[PDB]
Amino acid sequence: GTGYDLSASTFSPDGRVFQVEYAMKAVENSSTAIGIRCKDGVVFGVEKLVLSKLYEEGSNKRLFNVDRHVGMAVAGLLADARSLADIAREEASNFRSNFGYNIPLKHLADRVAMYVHAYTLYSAVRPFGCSFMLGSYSVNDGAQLYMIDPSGVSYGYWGCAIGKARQAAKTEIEKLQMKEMTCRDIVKEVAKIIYIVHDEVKDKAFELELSWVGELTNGRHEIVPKDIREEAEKYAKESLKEEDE
Amino acid sequence: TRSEYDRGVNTFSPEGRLFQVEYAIEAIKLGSTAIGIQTSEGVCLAVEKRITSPLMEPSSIEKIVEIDAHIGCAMSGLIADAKTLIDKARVETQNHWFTYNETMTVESVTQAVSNLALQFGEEDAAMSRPFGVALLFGGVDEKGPQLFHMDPSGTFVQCDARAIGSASEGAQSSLQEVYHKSMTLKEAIKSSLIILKQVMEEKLNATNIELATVQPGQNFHMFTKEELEEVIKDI
Amino acid sequence: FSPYVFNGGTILAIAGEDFAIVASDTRLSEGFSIHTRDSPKCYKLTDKTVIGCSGFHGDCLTLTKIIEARLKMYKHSNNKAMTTGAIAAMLSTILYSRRFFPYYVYNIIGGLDEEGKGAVYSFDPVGSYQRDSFKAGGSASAMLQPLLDNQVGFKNMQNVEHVPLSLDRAMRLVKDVFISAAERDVYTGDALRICIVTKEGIREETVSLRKD
Amino acid sequence: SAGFDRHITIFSPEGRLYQVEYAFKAINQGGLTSVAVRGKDCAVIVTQKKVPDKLLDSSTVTHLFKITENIGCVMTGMTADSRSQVQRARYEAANWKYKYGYEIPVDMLCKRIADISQVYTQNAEMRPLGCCMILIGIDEEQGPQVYKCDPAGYYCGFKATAAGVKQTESTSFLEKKVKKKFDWTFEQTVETAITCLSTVLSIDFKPSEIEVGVVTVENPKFRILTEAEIDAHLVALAERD
Amino acid sequence: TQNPMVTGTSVLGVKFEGGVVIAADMLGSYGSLARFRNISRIMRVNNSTMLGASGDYADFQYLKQVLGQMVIDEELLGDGHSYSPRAIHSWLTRAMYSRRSKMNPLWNTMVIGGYADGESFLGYVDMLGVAYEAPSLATGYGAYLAQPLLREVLEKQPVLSQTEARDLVERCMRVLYYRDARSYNRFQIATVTEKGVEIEGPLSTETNWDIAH
Amino acid sequence: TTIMAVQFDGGVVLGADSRTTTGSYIANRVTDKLTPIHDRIFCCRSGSAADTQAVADAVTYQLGFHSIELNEPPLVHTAASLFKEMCYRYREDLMAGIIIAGWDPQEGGQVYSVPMGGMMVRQSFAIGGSGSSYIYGYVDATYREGMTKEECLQFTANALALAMERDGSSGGVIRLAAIAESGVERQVLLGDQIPKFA
Amino acid sequence: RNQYDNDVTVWSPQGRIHQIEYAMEAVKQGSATVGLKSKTHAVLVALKRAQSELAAHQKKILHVDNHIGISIAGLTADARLLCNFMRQECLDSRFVFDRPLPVSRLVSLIGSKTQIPTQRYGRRPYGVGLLIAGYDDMGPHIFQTCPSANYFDCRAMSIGARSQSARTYLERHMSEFMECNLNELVKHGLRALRETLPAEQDLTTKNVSIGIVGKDLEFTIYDDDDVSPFLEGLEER
Amino acid sequence: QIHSRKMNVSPDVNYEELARCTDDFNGAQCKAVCVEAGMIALRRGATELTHEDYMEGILEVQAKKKANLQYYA
Repeated sequence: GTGYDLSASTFSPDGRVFQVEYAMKAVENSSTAIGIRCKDGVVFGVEKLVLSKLYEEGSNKRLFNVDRHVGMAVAGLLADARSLADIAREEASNFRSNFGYNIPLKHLADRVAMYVHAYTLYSAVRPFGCSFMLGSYSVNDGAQLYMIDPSGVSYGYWGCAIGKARQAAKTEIEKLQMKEMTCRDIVKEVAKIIYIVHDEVKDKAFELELSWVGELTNGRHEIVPKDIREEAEKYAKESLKEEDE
Repeated sequence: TRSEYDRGVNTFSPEGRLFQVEYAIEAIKLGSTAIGIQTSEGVCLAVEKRITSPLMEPSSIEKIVEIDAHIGCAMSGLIADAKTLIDKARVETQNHWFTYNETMTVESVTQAVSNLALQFGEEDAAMSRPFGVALLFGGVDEKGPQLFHMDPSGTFVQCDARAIGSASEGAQSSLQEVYHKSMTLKEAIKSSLIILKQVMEEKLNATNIELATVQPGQNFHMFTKEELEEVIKDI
Repeated sequence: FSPYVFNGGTILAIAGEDFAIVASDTRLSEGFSIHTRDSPKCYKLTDKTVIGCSGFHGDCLTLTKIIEARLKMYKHSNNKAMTTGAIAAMLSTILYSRRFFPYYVYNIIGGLDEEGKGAVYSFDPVGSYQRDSFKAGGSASAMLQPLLDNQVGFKNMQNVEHVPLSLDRAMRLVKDVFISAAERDVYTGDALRICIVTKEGIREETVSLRKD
Repeated sequence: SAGFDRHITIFSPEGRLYQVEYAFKAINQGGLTSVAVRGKDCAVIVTQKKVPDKLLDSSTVTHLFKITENIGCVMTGMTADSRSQVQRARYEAANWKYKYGYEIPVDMLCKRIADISQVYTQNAEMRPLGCCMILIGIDEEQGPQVYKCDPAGYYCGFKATAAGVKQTESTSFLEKKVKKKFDWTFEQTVETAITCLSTVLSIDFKPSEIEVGVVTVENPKFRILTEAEIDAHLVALAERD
Repeated sequence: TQNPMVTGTSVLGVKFEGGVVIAADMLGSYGSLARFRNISRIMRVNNSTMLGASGDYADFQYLKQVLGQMVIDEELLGDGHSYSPRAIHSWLTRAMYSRRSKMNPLWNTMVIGGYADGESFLGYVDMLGVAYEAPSLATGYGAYLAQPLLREVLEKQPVLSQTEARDLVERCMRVLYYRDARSYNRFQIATVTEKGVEIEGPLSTETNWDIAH
Repeated sequence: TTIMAVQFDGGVVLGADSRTTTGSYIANRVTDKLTPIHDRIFCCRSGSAADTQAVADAVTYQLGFHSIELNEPPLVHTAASLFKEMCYRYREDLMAGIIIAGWDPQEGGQVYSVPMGGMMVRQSFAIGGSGSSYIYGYVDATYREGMTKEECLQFTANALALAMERDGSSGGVIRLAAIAESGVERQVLLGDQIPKFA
Repeated sequence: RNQYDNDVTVWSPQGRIHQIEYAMEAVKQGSATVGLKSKTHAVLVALKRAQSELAAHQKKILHVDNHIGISIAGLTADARLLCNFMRQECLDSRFVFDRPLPVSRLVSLIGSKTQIPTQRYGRRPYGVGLLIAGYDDMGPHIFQTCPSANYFDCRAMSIGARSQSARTYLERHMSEFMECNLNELVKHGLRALRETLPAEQDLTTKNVSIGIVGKDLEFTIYDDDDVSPFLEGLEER
Repeated sequence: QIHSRKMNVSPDVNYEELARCTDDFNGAQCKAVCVEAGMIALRRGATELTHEDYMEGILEVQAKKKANLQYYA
């Protein structure tokens, strides 16, 4: 082996810590989670993989509610993802307890990024093996969407995609006028993009998990209703047939 | 290949095995054999004492010890770990009596000792390796006579008859052949001594064995020289 | 800031050859206010044991919850429900655990022992322990226990048959003593709960008392 | 000598800290470059700004941070380490103002950060986070000040410095430009910094692919120049050069 | 909280047949001074639970913050489970008793109203840890002069409808403002029913002073 | 002492007397009760000077760090919340009552009053200090919704003048601070600029 | 490998973490257990092993608070530790909140607790897989937890050595579930264990444990002669 | 599937689970897994191969043995 890739506290003779890169490799092996920031909201879509017909519907949710007004879409080791969701929930709770108002998403992203960097600093713990996205909307700050990765970088975004099909998802997102779309249509676009990037002969089973947080929810993140998800799924299948034609 | 997987008690092997627990269980065999038999009339313990030389008075090899007035322990493995677990059992029985004002059941005391034994590297108990000692708690409680076997991994289970120690594999077969539920305590003593004489390289006579019994009634009794000779007369 | 308040309360327990009666007034005040009328002071720890707790109501509730939790822990640890004697000893230990901040609660456990006969244990707040034959506690215990002494112990009545008290007679004794209690003790009154513990199980019987 | 290489606390037989040197290599790993120059009465930091996607919010993407009201920094290296060290610098400045009642001097904040880094270089608890911090501020008695806080505890003060991939080229260019009339004005300093970056990178800058922060004696508050100001500087100075 | 600085006043709760209705002044008194008058001493814990405190308003605010954060965490979980009125009552009782035993009491006396599973719940978590489920509660100095009316009405008619329950709470708050030195003629009525919790603004009593002249 | 705050559309005016007694002797007679928390948020302090000053300095530190980290101006609610957390936590050690008034872009012109204890109540006009009661009743009648900056300044000046006149522990000069979008304008009424009988 | 699987703290150069996989292998050294659920019941059924014909059969169903039971497959030490933790959590919830702890929240607590070891070098991942059967006011639940700290809400699942036979049977027959009487439900579980059993072997009262929870039925464990009404009714192959 | 095509492999085998259990087998090792499954089915007088026979095939291919280790529930 390299000899410098054990422990996240060792710099290779290039300035590279390889444990963080291996964590990034681990996240770049999972299902695809995308998120698009429309003008009046943010929509997360995830192509959850039903790994067995035994699991009930809604098992292994990769869309968490990290505080009432903020949604989280994870991609990678789901155990680490749940732990990070708990960490972010605790950070938002502490913010609301101390300062007395809903945590700004920029600040929440920075806090969780600092936590992930804490775990990538040391040799007694391994870097978090998952990426995730934090989305929210409020009247006084506007729709926001951030992405955090195992190395702990918290760049903002207009459209993001993490997982196996990230490059294809970004390519299919660039061809969208997100800055002037509304939630009711960006949800359908999210479903279409997820269906296009999904691989049927490799991943077999599939379930689309959608959520939005936007003006039409009063800044309250929630799972997209049943009828809306059904209509978006129907539109995505029709669009798949159209693209095939 | 078991060189990167059996150097620590908190490292799994590709098969999912704790080789250090395996090795403690192996260290069990280095002790002298001990046969316990559970019967409707009580429970019997009979152990091969292994006097290395004279001048070591017999009441220093404690293979059979007393836990409360209604349990005995037949031990096999490291003497130090044996002492630790026996002390834990005694203190736990006394604590349960102090709190609830009753006698701890054999199953419950074995469970407490096993609970102590589980904590190999669990960083909140301090022991760092499995206790290399296997125990037979034979006692009497409200459920009638019972005998329980505990091993280094902390696993315990009742046993209508069991044999631990060096001659465990070769004596449990004899126990299987000879044991039946409708057996009296005298029959159990005779059969256990017969198996011990079978599996011992030394001759069975007076010393080099210990025998004890816990019955629904009189407390845990360790047969002295007179009783040992009387039984050995016509084992 | 006094951390104790006397909520008032009267409990009574009578052992017997094959039964154990544990009864309690339902009134629960906070001084000179009757406040609540419901919430009797007898809890069914297990199908063979009922505990009556009187005094500070917060301590009564917390101690009852602790007893229930410890019963569950014992059940998980020993694969068998606690006997009444074991419950009494464990409760003595629990009460003495807070020896320097005592549970302001008088306890009377009543139930069937292992042999199957009645058994009543009485505790003081610090954790004293005694297997009485019949005991009263709370506010009206002063005017209740004497009559139990008279009619179950046949005290001061020479030349009398010492017939074991039947369940019906014991119930009548309890009801009469609690009627007199509701009359003389302002705390006592306002409905009466009776828990009869026997091999069949625990029977709950309620008797109307003076409403005031 | 490769055995003395996997531990931050092991001296090479000739007395070298290979893990610290590797932290410097990590500085030279973000691809970006940064330059800083101080005039008579101003200090300027300019950083290459890469936004290689239309979906990435350029407003959030940045390497210029306001450590306090009157101190700014440009960070180069790993982004997570950069932001962690920026938070540490803000916390230290706040503590200084709380304890001593006056704003932290830039040199003092640099010494504090350098000491924090030296602690990690000495003990073996963390890795030396691989980022380089260039701080600028206005000191009431000294004037404009530019400093570095490399990840080994070295924090010398600078007339003009650079960090990142092309630090050597930028250093040579600034040496040449400072041997001749080091006395620079605000516009001249911005010219020198932007020209240094452009020449070392072998590219002419769009108003967006560059980020400039400035402090001046007249206005001693760290200001990040807007797109209009950057474009004005580029066009006017390229025209009148 | 050894000393209560700015205290509320009596809080009432009545078991409407299809819900629970509680009433509480908006006055936060500081000794013998009104001080803050436009403060609501009633909280909407969740869709089917509501709280009313009659003690130190700072302690009530702290408990409101804690309960709201707990409910927010539960909703974040969003697994179809909601804190019952009884569960909130038990948690509040445990918190109050724990701080009592710690000798750092929360100087609050709180009515917990709720309507879950078609069952109306009303509890009386006090400062020390005493917890109840009475049909009607009048915490504070209003116990003496409010519980009698509620009890007599309930005994003459155990089941109360919306209109009569509202009228009864209005008359009880009327008597409270009449003969409670630390009361105020501006009280909130919070009603929890199957449709949710509604707090009906700054209601006022139509006091009749010619009765005694 | 006496401190007051009045809210007007788009801003808020704070006012405070300048007496600091240590019994019946004025240790400081030009004390500056008003303290600038961040830039626009101000706190008027009352109670023990040591506790109030320590709390104000700690809150200034916390709010400055918070605002720098957020890259946004702080909220008056956030500042008053920090004050509330500290005061409520250390109820038993802090003999301090504070009035946090200021302006922020979202909810400009805010006045919260954290009295003894840990309360948290917004008010159109807030009053605190030993001499509060008198002017408290007086403002109950004088206040009218819809005042402008000048009317609020005169209102605060007259109120504090009454409190100083009728309170032994309050007296000296009257310090006013008007906060709004433009910033903070602080002034002092020394001996004659302050009303004589009203 | 050979330097990337010594501890849980090292990522292999493939985005793969090896000691967690080794614990997930350890889960297969246990014995077969099948959990499943109707619309008003939840049933765990476990194939108890035997260390000798004299020693009794190791218990595999443990009793968490009245509305929850657990079936274990893997290290018995970790089984004991997790059972104790679950019991303590349920007791704490029933003490603070006077109501049973929701199963979906108990499993979240278990997931966090079991994930903590999978990231820090102070211990090994809990080498025990769990089938948690419970009944909260929402409805009967069957959950699976694996040493990786991942939990799945399963309508019917199986774990242990020789598990795929039972899993295939469950996949084939799960359409029948929900609208089943308790007897039929237990029979389906027993059929699943029969499928995982070697052909010559068969389900006997000695080696079968059956835990049942559901509406108006607090978690009850049937062992020894208690399973006779189930095995006796069960049809033969 | 390729190397088990010409056998009596029961439909219930789960080749996805087998691929999960392999963990860095060659194609030669996968063929050997199929062959050893066939031999194990020939033992115990089996008319069809079964998933458990396949598991024993992986075990024999790795040369490892399966034992009921006593410290496992």
